[PDB]
Amino acid sequence: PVIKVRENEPFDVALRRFKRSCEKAGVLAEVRRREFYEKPTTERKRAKASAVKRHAKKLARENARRTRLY
Amino acid sequence: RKQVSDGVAHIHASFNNTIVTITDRQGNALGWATAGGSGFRGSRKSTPFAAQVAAERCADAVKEYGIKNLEVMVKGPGPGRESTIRALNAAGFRITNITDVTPIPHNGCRPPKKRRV
Amino acid sequence: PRRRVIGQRKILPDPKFGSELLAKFVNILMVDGKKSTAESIVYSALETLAQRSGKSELEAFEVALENVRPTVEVKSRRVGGSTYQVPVEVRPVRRNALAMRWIVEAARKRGDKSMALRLANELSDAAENKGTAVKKREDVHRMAEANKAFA
RNA sequence: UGAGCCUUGAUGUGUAGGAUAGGUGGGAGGCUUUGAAGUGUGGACGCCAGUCUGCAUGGAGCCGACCUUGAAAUACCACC
RNA sequence: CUUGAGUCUCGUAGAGGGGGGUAGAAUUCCAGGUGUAGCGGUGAAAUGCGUAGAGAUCUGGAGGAAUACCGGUGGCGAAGGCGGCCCCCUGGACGAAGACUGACGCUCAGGUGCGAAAGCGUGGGGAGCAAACAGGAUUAGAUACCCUGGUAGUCCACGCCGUAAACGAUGUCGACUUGGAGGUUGUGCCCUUGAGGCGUGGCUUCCGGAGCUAACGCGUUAAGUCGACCGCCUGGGGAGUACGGCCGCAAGGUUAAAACUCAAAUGAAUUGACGGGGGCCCGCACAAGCGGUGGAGCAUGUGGUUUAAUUCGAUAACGCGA
RNA sequence: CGCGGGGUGGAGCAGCCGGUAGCUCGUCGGGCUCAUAACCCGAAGGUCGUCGGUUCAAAUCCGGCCCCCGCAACCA
RNA sequence: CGCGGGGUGGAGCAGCCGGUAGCUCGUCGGGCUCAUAACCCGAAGGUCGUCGGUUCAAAUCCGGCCCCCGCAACCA
Repeated sequence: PVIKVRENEPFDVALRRFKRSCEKAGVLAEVRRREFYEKPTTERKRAKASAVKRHAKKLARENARRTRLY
Repeated sequence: RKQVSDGVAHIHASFNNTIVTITDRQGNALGWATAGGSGFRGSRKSTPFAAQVAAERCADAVKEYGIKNLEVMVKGPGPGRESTIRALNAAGFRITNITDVTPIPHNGCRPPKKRRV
Repeated sequence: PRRRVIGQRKILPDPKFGSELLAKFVNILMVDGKKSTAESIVYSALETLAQRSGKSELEAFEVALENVRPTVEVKSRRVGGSTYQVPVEVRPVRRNALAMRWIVEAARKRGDKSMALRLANELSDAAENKGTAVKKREDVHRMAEANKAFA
């Protein structure tokens, strides 16, 4: 996330750009994931469970949407 | 001491404590300050406010070097990441580059074990 | 309370000067529903203060108040294992009341003989920026400053 | 890089105060064309009031007991 | 004889296996520069490292291990498992057409092989992590959880071990039975007039019909409808233990009882209750305030003790029946 | 017999100069606690084995005795 | 005996010119805190061993004494 302040650019804007760049990089998240060790099984489990959750969110709620609430 | 116009700010932002270190462009450190050293302990030094005042202190320290331009490198995750640089800005330097300088391995060393809490 | 905020009840201004703040002060001073005495005491003090400092009665009282009003106080959140005091900006209605209560406690504490006289001394001190109420005010500020990291 | 020394320069806030008074003795005027007061500032010290001093400009005066003070002039002086 | 089974031809994708090279990031250490009082850690600390110059920061070097992104209910493999690039050797799978062989097939007790992690042996290696261990915390205690360190091991070579919730808790092979939404990898045709249109094969994720099921659920990848072969079960404990055998360096594995003992033990689902589960909401529940009680003397009730008796009851009881 | 440790609040471990007279658990009260143990506060338990003495400070330094230890030696 | 360090607020470490009279823990108050230690604020404790003197600045420079150190030498 290397950044250079443009000529006649506000500081705050520059900071915002940097924050955006960092977010894009996923650096903080990267760090968080590497703080301590995750067992392979745990990693697998998380990935799978997340996928399951995603699929539920995609399909079951769509089905629910078809019917009106009131 | 020799005056220098342009230099670096290295911001080591940990979870527990922030460390600001101003240096010349070559690598030689001019001054430094810390949240722990700014009189912040435990809960209090792991905060953005602690970090900004540490940054302010560091800025004060390198007054005699008469630095004007500055590029910043931000290391690590912490609260004193945005707050620190804002504080630095306020202290009245021309911020030139903001760089993120976290060490990310490409899956090298095994981290320590997960805490059980 | 949980469910509904309610509008604050109506308060009449005091007969002598026609002011709400003074009436609130006398109310604060009062005890056992004894209003006439408490307001007599308040008046007596006020008269002594006016004599001492010159200015109007009211104006002097207001000045004394100003010197003991807090900008910020602290409250206990304690989300963590140990407790964390967090500063908070105190609102106009509250700050005035706090300063009143603080003056009255000081008056209670003082060593002088008559209640009105003690209150009068307390007001003089506040004007001068000594006393008890100003110290406590300072302590409140100091605590807030210490815990400024939290926001 | 440490550290002596012949020498010639600088350095010294009790409060009374012209204000950054080390002390003794010989003393009432020392310096000024081998260039005096006022101005521009380069580098030092600093108790932020100022002090010494380089170079430029200027060319005919600044400082004395003073009023005060336990001690008087860095008016010249030697001893340290 | 050619449908099953196999061979040949051309392609395809792949973390499939074995060997040998190499790249970059990051950690650790060493040497040196700058620099100055903290660093580190936690819920909060402390142990610990630091003015003998740490932490931070820059330069150079060493070494080990693993390969961010790509990366995906993606791929490959009999399973275990396999992930940076390159090269060498190598196994399988699938598709396209043809050509050939001509039942050569399926299953499999014994038998043989492969078989995570930990563990063992000998020799190497050793950055990080970390059983054991030590100290600091926490605690009533804390031989734990947390912190600071830290050795076996993890890594490599060659042997052994032969077990795991080695799981889809679902043996292998074949046939047949409504559908939808995908992923991946081929391939035929079609104006690819465009990322498309219509098919046809392989593997694969989810939902769901009939049917099945104790229900939960499974549902063309069956737990449906059938056939072939094998393995295994016969109440719970005792016990996957003892003895014996076989294997193993050992750890132990494997095979595998009995006495005795109970009338249960279990599975799915149901209603509640509970949770230091989650969401929403309320109450002088907290918060914000004012005044009390707890200390004093007395009144009064109770407990107790005492008494001849100190009436009996109440114990959301105790100025209560009274 | 001879020689080193010393003799305590229910048990134990008590800061070289003699003026400090203890801490854990324990029992009671109370406060919290759903409970208990925990946590907090406070409370009763001495001789300092003993006899004496140097000294206003003495159990606290010394002379003897009674025991608890430890000693290492002995035994016709 | 001679020679180097100097003698302080309950203990300790106090900025070359004599005008600064301290900081840690400690005790009390309060504020927070569930608790405690921590954190914050404020408060009582001096002689600067002593006797003197140069000087308005003195414990702060010197003459003697009392001790604490350190010295290194000695001992019929």
